[PDB]
Amino acid sequence: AKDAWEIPRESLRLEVKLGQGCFGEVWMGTWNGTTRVAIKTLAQVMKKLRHEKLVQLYAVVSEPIYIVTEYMSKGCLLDFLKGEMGKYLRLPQLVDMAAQIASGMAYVERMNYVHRDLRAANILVGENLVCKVADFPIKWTAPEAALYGRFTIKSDVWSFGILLTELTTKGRVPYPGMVNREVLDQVERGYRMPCPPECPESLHDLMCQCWRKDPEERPTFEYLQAFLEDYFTSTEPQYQPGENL
Ligand SMILES: */C(=C\C(=O)Nc1ccc2ncnc(Nc3cccc(Br)c3)c2c1)CN(C)C
Repeated sequence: AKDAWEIPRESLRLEVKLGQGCFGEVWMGTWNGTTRVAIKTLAQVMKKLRHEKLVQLYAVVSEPIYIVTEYMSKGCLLDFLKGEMGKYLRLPQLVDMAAQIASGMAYVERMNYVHRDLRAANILVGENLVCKVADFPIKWTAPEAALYGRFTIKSDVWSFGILLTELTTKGRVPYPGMVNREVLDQVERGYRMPCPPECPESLHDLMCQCWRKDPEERPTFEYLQAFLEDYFTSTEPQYQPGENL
């Protein structure tokens, strides 16, 4: 027995793939004739969480199950960072993107939820470089969580630390040249990725706070949000552009 989020699949006109997908595809489409949407083919969580910086549920169906959402016209952030449009992104654009993800996650945090898979592949980009957390392999995963399954908001904070290296390197894979075993052994031994090229020390220190061994010493998303929003006045007021950041 359905709820009010439910729709008939007859209301959905699928168009383009985006797309597959381990558990299933992602399509661009139309809903009720007027409305451009995205449709994940093969949500309970997505019903209860409503925020500006989180991908917005529109509707759901049932086999074949559809999840219908607000459409993000610029695609996933990984691909945006890797692609044509940025080679020209600089630190102020990338820190503001960071601020927005932090804002969505400060919300997740306030609501006592956990994401579990926070990384640039799971951030979606829309018009005006708006970024939204979507879609609630260990290079992004906090040690206590990759090993003992201890997933909390503080393991999300760690992941956000890694997303920050994706931002500053235009979407390069973390721990370059290291296989998941070598990452896991080295991180346990207290290794952390070094300060990326041109990346200010104050931003890399922030990364290091997110990668504290002890989950409870990692900052909150609320602090992250506030630090990143205020960055260019309070932290780096003498920032000058460089070759890449
Ligand atoms: C980039 C992958 C990608 O996800 N493309 C993509 C573009 C636009 C878009 N808009 C809205 N929603 C999604 N995903 C979605 C649909 C339904 C439920 C959820 Br939760 C999320 C969407 C996806 C390719 N790269 C390899 C990651």
